[PDB]
Amino acid sequence: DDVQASPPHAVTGYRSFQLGAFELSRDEYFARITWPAKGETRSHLIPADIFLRAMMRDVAWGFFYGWVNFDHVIGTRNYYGKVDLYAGTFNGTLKAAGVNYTENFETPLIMATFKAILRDWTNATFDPFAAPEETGSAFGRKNGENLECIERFRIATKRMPGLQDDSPLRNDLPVNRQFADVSQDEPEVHAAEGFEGELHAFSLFKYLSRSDVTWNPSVTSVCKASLFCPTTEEFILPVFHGNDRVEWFIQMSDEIVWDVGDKDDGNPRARITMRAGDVCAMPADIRHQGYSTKRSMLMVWENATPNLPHLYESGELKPYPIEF
Amino acid sequence: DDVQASPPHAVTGYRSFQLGAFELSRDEYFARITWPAKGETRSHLIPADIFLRAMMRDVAWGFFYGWVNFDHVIGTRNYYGKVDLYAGTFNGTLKAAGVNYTENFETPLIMATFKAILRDWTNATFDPFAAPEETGSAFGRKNGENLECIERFRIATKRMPGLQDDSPLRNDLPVNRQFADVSQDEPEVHAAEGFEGELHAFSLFKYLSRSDVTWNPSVTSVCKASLFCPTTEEFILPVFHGNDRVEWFIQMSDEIVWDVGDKDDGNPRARITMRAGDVCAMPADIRHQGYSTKRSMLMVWENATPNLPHLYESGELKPYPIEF
Amino acid sequence: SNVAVNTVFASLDNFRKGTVEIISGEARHYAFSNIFEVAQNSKPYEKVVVGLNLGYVVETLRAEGQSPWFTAAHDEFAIVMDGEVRVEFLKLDAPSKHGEGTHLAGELPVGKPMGYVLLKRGHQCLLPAGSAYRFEASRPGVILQQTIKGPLSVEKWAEICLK
Amino acid sequence: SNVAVNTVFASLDNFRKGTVEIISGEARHYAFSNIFEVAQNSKPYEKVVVGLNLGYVVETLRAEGQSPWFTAAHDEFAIVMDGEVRVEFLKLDAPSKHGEGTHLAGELPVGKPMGYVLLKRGHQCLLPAGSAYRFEASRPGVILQQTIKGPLSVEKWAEICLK
Ligand SMILES: N#Cc1ccc(O)cc1
Ligand SMILES: N#Cc1ccc(O)cc1
Repeated sequence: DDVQASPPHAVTGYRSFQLGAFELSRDEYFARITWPAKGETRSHLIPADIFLRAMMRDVAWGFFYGWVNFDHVIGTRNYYGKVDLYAGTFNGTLKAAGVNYTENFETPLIMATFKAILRDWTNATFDPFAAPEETGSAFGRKNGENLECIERFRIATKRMPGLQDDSPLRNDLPVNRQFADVSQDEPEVHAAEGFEGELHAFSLFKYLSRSDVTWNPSVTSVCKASLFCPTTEEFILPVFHGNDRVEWFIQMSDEIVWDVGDKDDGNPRARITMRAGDVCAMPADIRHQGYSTKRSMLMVWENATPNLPHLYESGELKPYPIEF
Repeated sequence: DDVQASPPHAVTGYRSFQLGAFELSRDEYFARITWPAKGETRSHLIPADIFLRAMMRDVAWGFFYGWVNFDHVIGTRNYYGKVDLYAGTFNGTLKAAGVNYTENFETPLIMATFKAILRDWTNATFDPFAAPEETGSAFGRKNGENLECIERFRIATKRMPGLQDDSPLRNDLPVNRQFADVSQDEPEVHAAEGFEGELHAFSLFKYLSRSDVTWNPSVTSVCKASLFCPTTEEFILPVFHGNDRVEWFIQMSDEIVWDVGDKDDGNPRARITMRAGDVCAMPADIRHQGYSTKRSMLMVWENATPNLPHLYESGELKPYPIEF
Repeated sequence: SNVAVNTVFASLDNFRKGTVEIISGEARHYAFSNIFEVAQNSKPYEKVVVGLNLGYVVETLRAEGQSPWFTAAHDEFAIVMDGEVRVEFLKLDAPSKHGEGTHLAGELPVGKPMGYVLLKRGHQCLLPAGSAYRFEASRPGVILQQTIKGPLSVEKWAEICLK
Repeated sequence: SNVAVNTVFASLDNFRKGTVEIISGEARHYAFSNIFEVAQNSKPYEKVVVGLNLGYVVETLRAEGQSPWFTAAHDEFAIVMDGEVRVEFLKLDAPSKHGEGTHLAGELPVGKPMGYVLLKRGHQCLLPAGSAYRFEASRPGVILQQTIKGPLSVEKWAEICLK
């Protein structure tokens, strides 16, 4: 859809953007969001690096599921064809004071606007998909582009990586510095005569060790609706996520810490430390955010069944998966 | 006092510290604080850069006035001889949940511990007093020290800078890049013979223009207990200050935006944008944090009369200074 | 000074279960287990469900010795999380065409041999639909299997998850 | 593209007041004002209070022409925020020994001249206790004075603050 964008700003070098009643602009340090509420224009600042990492995830994930929060004021709720953009709406205090605003959007329009924002606000010196130790600053005046980091083209996984008609392995990528000790050996495949290329196996740890992005579940095996979506996590999950289905985490290397709270209240429910080999169900009625000091291998196990929202709303699926 | 420190960690290179029931440690990305509440150990991660900047202020200001909040969990409260260290106690939700804890310390013991933490946790690469654009990373493993930055010292103002035996001027300091356009002209002092050095005047703007730290109110004129404490602000005030008395801000250059919240809740109350020449009272019952895109010049006006807090605590004085 | 990189992997011989710290509610809700503890306390090749989502399963297998021949009507996948497994593949003459979940293929499956794969830790292979496959393990290891709840899947949540 | 640095200062001829957005509460309690707007709407050297803290005050004065002679029992301070102001000093033979706040020193103050100081924008001078002093401005200017509430201090909060 048609993006509403201004001329580059005379001082900062950046364009402001309009999306329905929202105004998005950035300066040398902050993204700034404005919106109407009770007759006045309301504003909110978010540090530009925090903002960009968050929007980068929202764009790469296609708005994910449930509530993707940039911070405790700004967020989106994917409605699977339409996406709500909200400010303070899911914030007890702002909501009670009636200074919040929400507006609904056809996915392609908000997506186009968002891609355009990343393009414009991401300088050549900053990669929104990387951990801080891996990249430069998002701060300062407009200064080049980083298309290569924000437009990562990916062949979708049909079955498994490495298959001929499928998503490629990563032998042409450097091992990340925090996985430099991980074996790079491939499994041995021994095809019986007349069966060359009928058997398939690759090194998942090697494949992960060569991941060039953080907090990005990517499909590595497909069993009907069941998807294995491993990802390498460093620093902090760039958003806090409000769930709308049960999620499963299997921690494969190192450790991650999850703050788990009330989707609406924000009230603490649990603090989960996941170590190598741990398996955890994240319930459909919480929100959470992860912390991973060392780049670690996390398996996110997804379920791509279309009527999930119906199942949870109906009561066919409880907020937590297992009674025992 | 006698700090309780561990040996350096075999991997991170950092020491950990014990202050009463509080344990304070850091790794490559996060400072970690644990404490007892509701029959168990509770924990909280804060990015090492954010933590160090806040700790730096609390130590330079000798714990300041009232509440100094590192973030929405950890903070200290000055009793002017004794200091509380807390986790969650001034967060309405955490307190409601009963996971908060407060412990009381003699000022010398906590100050010695905080100074040791600052010294142990600040790498040669990181200036906890500067803006993010003025310094490097606080992340990674132990790597040198930055005594020159964490152990700044300048003479306390007695009456006014530039006077005999008083606090110095800054003619020996470079003009900060973001004040490069500020006049360096002094005022003309024409003394009448027999009266040399009896008249005193300097360029406050020149003075601030050469300030080598951010968010650090510093006395430039003393009128009984009335103190003028200007400072140069960039990025975000590294803490949320909770008032124990009334203060006033006078914006002298550019702009700063203040989030104003409840002192005891942390709950939003107002958003104040202060432009050049603006004058604002910050009531004794709020907390606040500022945002300044360009390094700006701010006058912070304090009343240093002793025992003021009791008058506010008791209700004898209203939280706001003036009825009209 | 220390510049070493240590990617911590666990094993049957050496693992440390994480922790669920409850502030409010019940640890039950998080179905929290650890695949190494699980394999450590299970029979060889018992397919222990450690994740269940609308009938899709993640199973943990203790690889020790030689498994039964397995088969399914749809694709499955195996990740070797510890040890070293050899996987033998037969292309069945008469593959299961309908149904879900791994099934016993029988003592002597009828079909051409396709070959085998040698999986070490961190390695993944496809278990193609309409094939029979068998696991070989000289030393105790751990296999993660992605599949669908079937006749062989064992549920024992109260035994394996925090409560 | 742009690498210029423009430190924004305001003046009588050019000023833009900020804003108080309320979520819960009253703008009133912030006593929010702008010194340049206050000087623009005030008599010459009318000591307008823009800050009050339990007896201590910050006064805004519109510098235009010559002020009366002022004096006080305790130190005071002036900062020039707009224009040029020349401050004359007089070491009185009989300084005020008691009381607070700036008082009128009279038409013909008795004492030895001490000299003068020239204050442009951003300059600050000491107004030493027991001296008398006065301001001279060819061009309209603005002075901030740090002192104590006295007989000259003018309060007009409902006029200068956001309601
Ligand atoms: N929820 C959620 C989530 C998203 C990305 C990721 O890498 C891990 C967890
Ligand atoms: N209150 C308060 C405060 C503390 C430091 C600073 O730079 C500005 C305001």
